[PDB]
Amino acid sequence: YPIINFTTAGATVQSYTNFIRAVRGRLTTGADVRHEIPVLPNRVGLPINQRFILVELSNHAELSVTLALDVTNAYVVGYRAGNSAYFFHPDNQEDAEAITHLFTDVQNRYTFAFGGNYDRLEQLAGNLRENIELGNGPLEEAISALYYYSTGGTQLPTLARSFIICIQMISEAARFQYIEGEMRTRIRYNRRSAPDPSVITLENSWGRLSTAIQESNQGAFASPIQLQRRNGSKFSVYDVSILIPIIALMVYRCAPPP
Repeated sequence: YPIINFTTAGATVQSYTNFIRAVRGRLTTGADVRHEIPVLPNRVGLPINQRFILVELSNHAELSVTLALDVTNAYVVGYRAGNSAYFFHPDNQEDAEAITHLFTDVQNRYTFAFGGNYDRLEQLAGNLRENIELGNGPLEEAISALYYYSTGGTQLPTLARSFIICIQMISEAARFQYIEGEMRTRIRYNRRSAPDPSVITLENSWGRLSTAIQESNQGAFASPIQLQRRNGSKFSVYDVSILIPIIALMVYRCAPPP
């Protein structure tokens, strides 16, 4: 599978931007774009040899871990660190079979008894996304935590928090230019901070926004979607137009209308 590399060592806004652009390029094919927004490959009929992409992360501590992402939804399905690989609990038989095609050369394969969804990860981490700092520092530390898990150097709560960090800085950033922007700001000023309401609400609404845009009538939503500003105030989205500068990738829901 295609591999994209990124290192927190000496990371800059430009290196991070190039990385995210590369991830998006491997996630989508360019065959599906609606209202100027690219759509991820339809899972139905997708050959297994095109199902995943690998993101190899390295840090200043000279440690590396490789995340495996599902191209149909940008979900992080597992990772490899040295001679060991860990996968989140598959949601169905199709997915369980699919992951057997990842990291086939690793000596030790493990499948977590829990899923990789935020609700579960936050529960294990003992903290909600709104209380977990993001930035280059948190990412560098998350890479180390993931790397030392197999040897008992990392506790479950810390492992869960580390996944939460990686998922947002890689997958959510790939999904939303807005979130990518927020991560760029953190890198530019070397600051770590938890995601504000605008970030959390976008992450939580990705599925709904994808469906709303795809089922829209010429771009107009049948029912408005509520999002939050940075200060937590609510505002409604009635059209795809206002989201073009915000969302970079959508999960496939249905075929586009004629």
